[PDB]
Amino acid sequence: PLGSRMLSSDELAAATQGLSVNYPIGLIHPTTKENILSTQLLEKIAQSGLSHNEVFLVNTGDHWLLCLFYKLAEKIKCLIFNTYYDLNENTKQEIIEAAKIAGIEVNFIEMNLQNNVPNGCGLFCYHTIQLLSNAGQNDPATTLREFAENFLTLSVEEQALFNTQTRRQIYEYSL
Repeated sequence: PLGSRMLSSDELAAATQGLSVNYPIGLIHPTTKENILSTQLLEKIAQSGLSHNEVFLVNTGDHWLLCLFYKLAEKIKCLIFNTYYDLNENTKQEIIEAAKIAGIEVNFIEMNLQNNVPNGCGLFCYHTIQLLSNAGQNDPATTLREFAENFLTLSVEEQALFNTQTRRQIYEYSL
């Protein structure tokens, strides 16, 4: 079903690389059980450097997480945007471990917005990245928070409308 389709890495990448946003990754590698987010960040610090806004799209199994690393101003801060059920504490501290490498408290923003947007984790990632790019110098923690709160105030018909419109734009990048 296209209406409840979970976005893959390539499908999410094609949309997010369309106009610093890193390629979508899995949090923990299945076989070697390494923290890919930690390894990716470490690799970054040794090469050129971390942008003023580092965006990671991290998959923790069924979640697409918006992971933002940003400086404000002398202190770098970490931001986790979850649009589904609350992450278990195990998954959380794998992110905290990666946050420390970036040079960091880890701000987990967790609000379930997918009651009417099935597997919409990738959809909110695509949409909020556009928000953060239109927000500029605005505090990203309050950009995403007020967006999620306002999204819950919408009716089912409006939420479902967001679901089909966003998917029609995202699917275009993969075609």
